[PDB]
Amino acid sequence: CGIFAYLNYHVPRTRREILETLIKGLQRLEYRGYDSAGVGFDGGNDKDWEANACKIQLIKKKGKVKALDEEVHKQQDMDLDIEFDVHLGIAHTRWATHGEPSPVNSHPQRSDKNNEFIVIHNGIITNYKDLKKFLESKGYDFESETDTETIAKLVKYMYDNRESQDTSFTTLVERVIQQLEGAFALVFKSVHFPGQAVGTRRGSPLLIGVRSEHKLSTDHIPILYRTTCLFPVEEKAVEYYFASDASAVIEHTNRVIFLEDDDVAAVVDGRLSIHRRAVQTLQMELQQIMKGNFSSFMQKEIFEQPESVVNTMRGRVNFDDYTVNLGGLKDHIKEIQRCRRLILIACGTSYHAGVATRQVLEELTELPVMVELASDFLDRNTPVFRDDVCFFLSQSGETADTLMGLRYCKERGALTVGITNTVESSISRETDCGVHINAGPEIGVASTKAYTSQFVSLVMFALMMCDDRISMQERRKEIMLGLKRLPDLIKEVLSMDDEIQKLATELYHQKSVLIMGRGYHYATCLEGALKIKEITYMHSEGILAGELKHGPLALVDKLMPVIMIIMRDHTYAKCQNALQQVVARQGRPVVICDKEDTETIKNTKRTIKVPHSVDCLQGILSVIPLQLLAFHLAVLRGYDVDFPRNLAKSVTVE
Amino acid sequence: CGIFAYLNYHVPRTRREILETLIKGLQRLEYRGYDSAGVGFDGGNDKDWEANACKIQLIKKKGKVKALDEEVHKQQDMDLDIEFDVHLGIAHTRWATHGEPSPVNSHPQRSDKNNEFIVIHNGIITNYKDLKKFLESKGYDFESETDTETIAKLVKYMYDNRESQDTSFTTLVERVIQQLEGAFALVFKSVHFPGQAVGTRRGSPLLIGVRSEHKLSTDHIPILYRTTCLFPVEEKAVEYYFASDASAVIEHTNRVIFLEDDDVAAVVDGRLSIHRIHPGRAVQTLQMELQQIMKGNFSSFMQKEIFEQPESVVNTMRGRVNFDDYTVNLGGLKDHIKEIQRCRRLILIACGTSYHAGVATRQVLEELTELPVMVELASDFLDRNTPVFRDDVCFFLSQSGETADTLMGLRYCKERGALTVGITNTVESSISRETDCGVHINAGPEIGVASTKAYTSQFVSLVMFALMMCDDRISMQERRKEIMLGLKRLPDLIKEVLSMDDEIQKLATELYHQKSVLIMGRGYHYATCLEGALKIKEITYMHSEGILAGELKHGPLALVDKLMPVIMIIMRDHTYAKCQNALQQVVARQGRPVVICDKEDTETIKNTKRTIKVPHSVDCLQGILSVIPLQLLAFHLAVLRGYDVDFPR
Ligand SMILES: CC(=O)N[C@H]1[C@@H](OP(=O)(O)OP(=O)(O)OC[C@H]2O[C@@H](n3ccc(=O)[nH]c3=O)[C@H](O)[C@@H]2O)O[C@H](CO)[C@@H](O)[C@@H]1O
Ligand SMILES: CC(=O)N[C@H]1[C@@H](OP(=O)(O)OP(=O)(O)OC[C@H]2O[C@@H](n3ccc(=O)[nH]c3=O)[C@H](O)[C@@H]2O)O[C@H](CO)[C@@H](O)[C@@H]1O
Ligand SMILES: O=C[C@H](O)[C@@H](O)[C@H](O)[C@H](O)COP(=O)(O)O
Ligand SMILES: O=C[C@H](O)[C@@H](O)[C@H](O)[C@H](O)COP(=O)(O)O
Ligand SMILES: N[C@@H](CCC(=O)O)C(=O)O
Ligand SMILES: [Mg+2]
Ligand SMILES: [Mg+2]
Repeated sequence: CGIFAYLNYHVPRTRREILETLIKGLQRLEYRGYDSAGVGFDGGNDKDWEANACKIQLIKKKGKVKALDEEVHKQQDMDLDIEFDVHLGIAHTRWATHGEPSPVNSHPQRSDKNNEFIVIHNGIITNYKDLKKFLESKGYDFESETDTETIAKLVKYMYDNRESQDTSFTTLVERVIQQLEGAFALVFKSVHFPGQAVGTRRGSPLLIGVRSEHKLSTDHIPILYRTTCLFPVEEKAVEYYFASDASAVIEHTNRVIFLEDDDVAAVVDGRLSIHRRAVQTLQMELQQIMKGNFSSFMQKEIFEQPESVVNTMRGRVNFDDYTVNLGGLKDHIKEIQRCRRLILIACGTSYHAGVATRQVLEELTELPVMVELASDFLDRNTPVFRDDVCFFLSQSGETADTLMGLRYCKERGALTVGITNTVESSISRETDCGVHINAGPEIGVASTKAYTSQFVSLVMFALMMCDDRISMQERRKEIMLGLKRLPDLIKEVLSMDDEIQKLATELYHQKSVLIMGRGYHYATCLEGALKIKEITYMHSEGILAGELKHGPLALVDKLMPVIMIIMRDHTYAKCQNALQQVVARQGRPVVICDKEDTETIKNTKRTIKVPHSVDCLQGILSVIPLQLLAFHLAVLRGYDVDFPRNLAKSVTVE
Repeated sequence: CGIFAYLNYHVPRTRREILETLIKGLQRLEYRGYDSAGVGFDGGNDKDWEANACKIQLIKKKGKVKALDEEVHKQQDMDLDIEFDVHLGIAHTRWATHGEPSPVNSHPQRSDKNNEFIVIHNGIITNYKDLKKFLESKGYDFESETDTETIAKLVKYMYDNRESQDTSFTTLVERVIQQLEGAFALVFKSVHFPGQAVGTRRGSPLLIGVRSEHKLSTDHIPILYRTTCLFPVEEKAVEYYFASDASAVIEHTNRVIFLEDDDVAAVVDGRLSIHRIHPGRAVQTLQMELQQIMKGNFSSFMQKEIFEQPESVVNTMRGRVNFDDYTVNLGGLKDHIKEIQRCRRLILIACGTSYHAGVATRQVLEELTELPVMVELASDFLDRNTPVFRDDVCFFLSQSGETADTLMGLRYCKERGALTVGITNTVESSISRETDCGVHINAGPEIGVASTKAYTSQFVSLVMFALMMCDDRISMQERRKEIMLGLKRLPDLIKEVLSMDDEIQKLATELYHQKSVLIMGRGYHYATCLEGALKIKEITYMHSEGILAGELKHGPLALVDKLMPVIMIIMRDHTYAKCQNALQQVVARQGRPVVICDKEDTETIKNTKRTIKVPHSVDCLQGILSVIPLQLLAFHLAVLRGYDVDFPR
């Protein structure tokens, strides 16, 4: 899901300029959810804007943001020429994992038929049933099946039972959050508090971006408890930007305030305070969240892996003297080496990054390495000990299951390490240490550069662990020479784009495809099969090549598409046996192999020839063809690679 | 692939009776698969059986034993009524590796056009190229494209170049295997050693059954190097059954000797000795009956081994679970359970369905041992050179006990000093022998192509081990009671699941025309999804895939629409609510799944159209009940589609 709100204070904006900023804010957040959307703003057509704050208008529609943008426009009642000197608009794209993605279930949710209170919510209220029964007994009727509605019906209940005639908007929200359970990131708007916004969170991201041509009073808002607020000094002109993601705010400003749990932020009279701290400068650049010259974000993020790989190693690898220094681990690396086991915990593609680096981690650390799916890790109550080092791989740093695993391991005294791509995420904060893979914002739902950057990051960690072993010095040099050559070799793989598109035209009409690999390329066939599932909707399954003889080989015939990965490492001969078994079953497989593997290239009709690299790095090169293959298969089938069906990016809830 | 030989010594048999025995022996070996078969016996029609030992006849044919049996009873100039007081007949079923299936390539292979030496072989001689060249340079002409023929030619070379006139048959075979490389199970017969048999193995099973109405000289045959042998005491009558599988012996006798690598067993003057280059080979009693390898009233071995799972689960627990005082005792682990309890990690290593048996019990093992439990695919385990340590307990799950990758993982772990434990279903298999200890799951022989009873018997065996590991913990007494009471009720609950066969058949009709099916579960039923999807792959040849329910929203949920068949497993355990979310996620995307749920789950049944309702059991045993409907689904789909469930692919 995604949250965005635009508050202009004495910065005159027409009703058209405000709605465009709300839609433009959702378009930046659409990748977090695109099953429905909605906006909230003041209605009325009075030339005097002050006589319009008492009327709230809601425009919600099922579909992507482009469906809501069309609903906002070509409306016969809303005059888009009214000028608002002060106004508050809220918007929200929704990932509907349950029920229907109808306008009634979209946000903002309202408290009554006159829209006295509207709220946009990211998360789940684990006790909305009790709140619904209670509010229903007090004479409040509901209209939707969402847990968010109990928040709107409750802020009005606190307002309808206020002791004093001038109870601040903050007070009401405080009494609400005290009755809510679970997680939530809320942005309230009420007719009784014109132009005032309240932003609180508890386990859900929420930041406030501020812009103002005038000097700001301070750069470190103090927290209050039941010379204090952030506001322009000499003048009133100021703009605020509530958002659950920094991508929607960077285009307007790079000055944001990262709230924290129970921090109730409020904007009253154009002054921002936080009840119950810093004002940071973001290092993100607008160009990082733009497609540029690519038609989709996924294709850009695939083709920019030569640069993102370099950025992951920038300032961390030194090829002149073959040294590796991860600044985020300097004050912990020595104690990590005294531990006795490594546990890698993640979901989806981030879990595949652990499968892909498990072998080199075992080799260079000589420690047991256990890779776990976070959901299953929690179901089993896996044993964890004080001398365990637990890694948590999360591009977003907010994945619920991975985050719960983190807190599970922390309670048991394990050393927790983060491999994240979001600085102010829950996982990067709550881990004792970690590495920001510095891949850059990932907009495509399917992770591409995050996987390769996680791969490289875990390799760099492995190179630090063995930097004191004489017997492994040459092995480190071999690997670090590969990392030096890796960007150019990735470019060579991307130059085969056309050749991979031709193969896509041979498979797009197929129902299934089996992707087979072993060793360093087990993760490759799992990740390739997952990417094809996600964006092409073909039934692709990754099969460990050594397991074919134990049953799955019965699926192979001349009709079943098969992709095989055969690289020049120590498993080459075993991979040749698997290929021979497939051919014996009349399979006609596409083989991803090494350029110099003349034997495989001679006896196979369709081959994808990637350049040779170090065995523990070849997985980076062998997965990119499957990233591209999934891309071209989706185009041929007429799907949108950026917005696959049935899901969105980052699973921040159950 | 299948070896069988019958040696009657002073037990008169007619040629008809001898041939019927050989054929019946091969009938017990057909289940392994083969492309040809053959028998070797004494030719000639001299009323005196002694003048016929210098003539060996071969009858080999590409096809099935039925065809071979027809060939035997169609030969002219061969009188079947001749009575042999002493005779050695050998038989073979071949799975071709070197050379196409044909009579010349079929076994027994001969040493020359007069059949001075004949041999039957299971395995591959990796250096048959060099051997064939050497023999050809010495004037020996080959006729087949098989590696086996080099063995028959080589034993004659050793005979033609023997130093003394009375060099034993053993000596010749000893000099042959010294020059052989690879894996083999061999049985030799020669006109120069009438009535004598020699058997040897290296990495291939070979055993000898013995029967006699007279007292045998010993039950432990001592070894001899280059009282002393096995034989009836006061009389000569005795029968020997060389075989590569006890299935061909058990109907005649349950007293068998299992050979080991480089043993050379010989029968000379009706007396069995074992030579190498005090230790000896035991004459043990097999707890195996013919009815365990016969279909009976079932139409296939798959159906039999699925529907007899109430009985195999009981056999797995017999003598090991005391429901009177609720204790668990695995005899095979008595002299190791206390050392196992001092180790710090469990590692389960296996392939295929045996691996799923570890996934299915990982959680309860973690719960009751409180130790880390790591479940490894054997092939990947070897590729990574997984770190193993002296205080690791490594388990090796194998129905057959001969799976190469699981066996090589065993030897890898033994090198690292780990304590090794076997969970096997084959006595005297490589994995059971070479592990420090283990448990024979006692499921009975598995004749079907796919693991059915073996999986559920491995499941139960691993649960029993977990119950031993926590038998000293006061805090877990109640949990152990709950589990053991579930093991008590488990056979009847299996019968309850099998009584829903009709409902499973209706589900097979709905999927009859389907090309894919997603099977979704989590927790205790993750393995159920993987195992069910494997059987449907292996038996029905459709693209069934197991998906961890918790991973749906991370990508795979995109496959859900109104056309993709989906089976979901939703039981009443601590993941019930999480499974319900998965169901809502699928339904919301127009998926209409079939649900395997508890018999009493009223909410799920009313909101879902087709539900397979299984009885409720303890959470760590429900995986046995939730997997059987998928076993039956695989069975019925294959039958519907005209496939032979007992035919390997
Ligand atoms: C401020 C910052 O972000 N990084 C600084 C650091 O990068 P540097 O790469 O050294 O530090 P990282 O970005 O990796 O992580 C910053 C801090 O967050 C912690 N952490 C990170 C990820 C995680 O999942 N869990 C976790 O606890 C790290 O332990 C570390 O203490 O030197 C570089 C110099 O050009 C710059 O990038 C920055 O001056
Ligand atoms: C094979 C055998 O004769 N088992 C007898 C044994 O069963 P019991 O249940 O006592 O022991 P098992 O049959 O399971 O195993 C027999 C021996 O082989 C070892 N082993 C087994 C499997 C394995 O994978 N690795 C391994 O090393 C065991 O540690 C044990 O020393 O006593 C029972 C009577 O109480 C008899 O009915 C069984 O016939
Ligand atoms: O292409 C698949 C997606 O990238 C998906 O698998 C994703 O990796 C997880 O749903 C959560 O990943 P993070 O924990 O890294 O956010
Ligand atoms: O239906 C599949 C088979 O049962 C298969 O998966 C089998 O489990 C392994 O190929 C080897 O198993 P064993 O090591 O137990 O013989
Ligand atoms: N390798 C031998 C024997 C194979 C077997 O039956 O196992 C052959 O092909 O004749
Ligand atoms: Mg931190
Ligand atoms: Mg043993």
